[PDB]
Amino acid sequence: WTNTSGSCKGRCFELQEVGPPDCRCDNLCKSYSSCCHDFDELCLKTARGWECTKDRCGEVRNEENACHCSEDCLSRGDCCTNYQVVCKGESHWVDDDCEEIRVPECPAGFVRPPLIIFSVDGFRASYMKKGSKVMPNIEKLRSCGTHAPYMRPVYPTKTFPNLYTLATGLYPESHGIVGNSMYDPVFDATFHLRGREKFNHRWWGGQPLWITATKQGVRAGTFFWSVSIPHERRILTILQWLSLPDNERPSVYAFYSEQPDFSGHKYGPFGPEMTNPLREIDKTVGQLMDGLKQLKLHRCVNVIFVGDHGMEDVTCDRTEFLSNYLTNVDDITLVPGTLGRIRPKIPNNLKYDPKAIIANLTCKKPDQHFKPYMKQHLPKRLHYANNRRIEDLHLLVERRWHVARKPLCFFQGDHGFDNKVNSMQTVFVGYGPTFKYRTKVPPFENIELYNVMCDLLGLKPAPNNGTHGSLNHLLRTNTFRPTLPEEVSRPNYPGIMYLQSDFDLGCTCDDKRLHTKGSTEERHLLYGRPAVLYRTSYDILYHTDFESGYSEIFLMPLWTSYTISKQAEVSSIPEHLTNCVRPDVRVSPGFSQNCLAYKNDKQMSYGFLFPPYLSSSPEAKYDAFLVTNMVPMYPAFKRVWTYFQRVLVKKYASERNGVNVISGPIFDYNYNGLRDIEDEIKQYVEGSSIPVPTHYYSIITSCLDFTQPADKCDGPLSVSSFILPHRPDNDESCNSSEDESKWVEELMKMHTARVRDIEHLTGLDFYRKTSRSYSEILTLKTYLHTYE
Ligand SMILES: *[C@@H]1O[C@H](CO)[C@@H](O[C@@H]2O[C@H](CO)[C@@H](O[C@@H]3O[C@H](CO[C@H]4O[C@H](CO)[C@@H](O)[C@H](O[C@H]5O[C@H](CO)[C@@H](O)[C@H](O)[C@@H]5O[C@H]5O[C@H](CO)[C@@H](O)[C@H](O)[C@@H]5O)[C@@H]4O)[C@@H](O)[C@H](O)[C@@H]3O)[C@H](O)[C@H]2NC(C)=O)[C@H](O)[C@H]1NC(C)=O
Ligand SMILES: CCCCCCCC/C=C/CCCCCCCC(=O)OC[C@@H](O)COP(=O)(O)O
Ligand SMILES: *[C@@H]1O[C@H](CO)[C@@H](O[C@@H]2O[C@H](CO)[C@@H](O)[C@H](O)[C@H]2NC(C)=O)[C@H](O)[C@H]1NC(C)=O
Ligand SMILES: *[C@@H]1O[C@H](CO)[C@@H](O[C@@H]2O[C@H](CO)[C@@H](O)[C@H](O)[C@H]2NC(C)=O)[C@H](O)[C@H]1NC(C)=O
Ligand SMILES: [Ca+2]
Ligand SMILES: [K+]
Ligand code: NA
Ligand SMILES: [Zn+2]
Ligand SMILES: [Zn+2]
Repeated sequence: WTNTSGSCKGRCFELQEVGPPDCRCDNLCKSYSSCCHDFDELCLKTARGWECTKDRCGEVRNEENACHCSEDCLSRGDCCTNYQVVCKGESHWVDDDCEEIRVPECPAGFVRPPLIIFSVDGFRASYMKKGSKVMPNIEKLRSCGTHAPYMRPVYPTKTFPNLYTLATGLYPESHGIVGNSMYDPVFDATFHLRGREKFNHRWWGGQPLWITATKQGVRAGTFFWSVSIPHERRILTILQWLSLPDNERPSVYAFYSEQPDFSGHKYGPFGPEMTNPLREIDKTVGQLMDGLKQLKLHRCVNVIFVGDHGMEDVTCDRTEFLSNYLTNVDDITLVPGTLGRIRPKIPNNLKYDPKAIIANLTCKKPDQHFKPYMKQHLPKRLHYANNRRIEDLHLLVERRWHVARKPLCFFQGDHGFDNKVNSMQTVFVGYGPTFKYRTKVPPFENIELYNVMCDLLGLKPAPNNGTHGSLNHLLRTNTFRPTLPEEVSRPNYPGIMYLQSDFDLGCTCDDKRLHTKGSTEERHLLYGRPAVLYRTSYDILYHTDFESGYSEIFLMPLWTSYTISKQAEVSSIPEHLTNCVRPDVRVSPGFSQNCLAYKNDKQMSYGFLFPPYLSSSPEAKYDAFLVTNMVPMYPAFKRVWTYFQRVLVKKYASERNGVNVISGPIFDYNYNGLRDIEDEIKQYVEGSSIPVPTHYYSIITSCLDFTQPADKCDGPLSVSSFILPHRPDNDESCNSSEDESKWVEELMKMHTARVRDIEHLTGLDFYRKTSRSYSEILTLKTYLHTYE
């Protein structure tokens, strides 16, 4: 119980913690219904609006006004933001020329540049193109500070998961806010964007920026605003807090606007109606900057202007209905719209038949505008599986479409789609002493920002999913010096130690300083050997055409590395070598796979990491058939892999002036995005202990300067990578009955990945020996080739 009888006298938007029975006056009291009786009265004044007029200058201070234009207002810290322009002949901030801020220029008492995070909801990256004609203040921030062309949100591309990701540096599967709405089967409770349950702390994982700041003795302003508090008041409040005594003043502030999201939904992203809300946001930004200038803080504070996600054209006419596919949709609950999550209407309902449901949802219409996935099969780049609040059955919906349960309009826009979709990209601008001046940076992911905000505030970040240092290039100072992880397992270099006669593996090959190092490593291992960051036992193996790190535990390479010149020739597998597998005298029969298992497993076949198709000579091709180059592959997967090995790698070489390729297996049976330990592997080749990868990766590197060959690159690198799911069928690809040239690349693009993703999944550390800085390499590793 809270005693509302109290008063907010001299307490408006106080920063101190106040719990029952005491009544509150902070920006979240209305939301808790615990405001003092005179909160609305004393704290939400509205009299006379938000701007000084000439006729108010040098007025007698009336405490009833929303803001003041009286001569004392500056000391009290509650002038209207335009007071000086209207009353003291100053200029708006926007009208001032841009000037580089080389060091913070802060008033007496300021020890560090405050950080103000200005978040806008549903601000599509492309809105920035509207420029100073529509958004002059924002355009000044963008052009004079540091900007990316866009920032990638997390999936699903909705507000709650993204704002909390910004605050924590975590994927939703880790922070727990996996949707605007979600059901937790252990709580047996439902979280809704609107409603009381969301206020319970049990839902919120990780450690958000305000807690991190607080725990390290840095004071945070509010990161929540009651919907009823108008934007102009949020701005006046932040400015008031910045005018506080040195011993009360916060170091970090957040502003939030629900626009242009609301108008985007109503009118669509390209609607002429979008101009007004964009003008209004820019006006708010100008109030903030005018206010800061008034406080002599405009060259002191760091400002981040940042969106949570974009906005797409979506209308009523583009809705798929599950009732068209399924006989009884009244028995399921669907989280609908721009994504789908399906569970039984009755929790744990035993009659729920997910295999039959998925069957009926799989490639049933030629133009089907969604695709069902068991969550473990979703592209790994989405990182959207390892949480109990994520339903097993998911629908990835096509951009511009909705999925609904059944047919039983006022919107032209929505968002929530796959986070690589162009329309979902959002905005990032940093402006202030700590950011660079007039600098553009490549697009990056919102998970990276928490580390940077910690850097900007002198905080040590809690464990998170950013890669600390990957965004050092945004900053003039306060960069984070990263440190190369130490290798845990050194390799063995096995020489010959066995004779063909030592092997009883069931392999047959109907035909018949070798494997010494130089110069294999300098040709095929361009950026150093991957460091193995876990305890295990493996061998380096050299070959004319490729090098590998062969695991004696998992009985196949952890990685296989090779270079293909632009000029390289593709060759066939000779008829007599079709089924050729050869034992490897370098590796004990006890640490080898046996072809008997393959011969005997009627569902599992095999493939090779280095493709015989790319052998340098008929002689060298024989290396490609070694048992130590072989991996277990379903025939379905082989359709994809052979096309990749025989057509695509060469195509990449030709297009990129040669490529270096590192390929290998990934084991993630528990779908947590991390290297499986032995205990967690659940499938082996029939009758054997050969483990079956859940995915196969390839990392393809070349010279950013394409005029230089990949093997002779003097500068920055270009990288594209994939994590392909290892599945017994191609049900994912609706056109897979056709020739591979019609569907394989489409599948690969969907499963594009960052090198960093592969690192988490393999426990390997790449690019350790290059001519680039460690920070540049971290940037390279977070890169995602999106194909948009
Ligand atoms: C993205 O970055 C994050 C953060 O580093 C990584 O997530 C971490 O993974 C490690 C290794 O698996 C886990 O370590 C285990 O920790 C548990 C105990 O963990 C408890 O205490 C910690 C510290 O206070 C707390 O963070 C944990 O919070 C989890 O559980 C909460 C309560 O249920 C929940 O509110 C919160 O959202 C979070 O849930 C998530 O993680 C759990 C697994 O712990 C998972 O089941 C759930 O679905 C969510 O994904 C928890 O109270 C020990 O018992 C183990 O021995 C081991 O030390 C960390 O717990 C985990 N941290 C967080 C915050 O998620 C990701 O791996 C990384 N992803 C990628 C792809 O790199
Ligand atoms: C480190 C911080 C970076 C993030 C800063 C976050 C500031 C968050 C909050 C500020 C003020 C209080 C309210 C915050 C949540 C507002 C949620 C909401 O208003 O969503 C409305 C709507 O759009 C929801 O649906 P979608 O947009 O369709 O997903
Ligand atoms: C709820 O709030 C009011 C205001 O503080 C409390 O009323 C005061 O109670 C004290 C103690 O009896 C009186 O001496 C004061 O004169 C009261 N203040 C005013 C201005 O009315 C009330 O006690 C609180 N309710 C509780 C404590 O349960
Ligand atoms: C999957 O779709 C089929 C239709 O292709 C549904 O089949 C119907 O099933 C009911 C009883 O289950 C029969 O009376 C109808 O004759 C079937 N329709 C047709 C056109 O054959 C099936 O029910 C669907 N399964 C699920 C789980 O929704
Ligand atoms: Ca795992
Ligand atoms: K077989
Ligand atoms: Na198919
Ligand atoms: Zn939003
Ligand atoms: Zn929205």
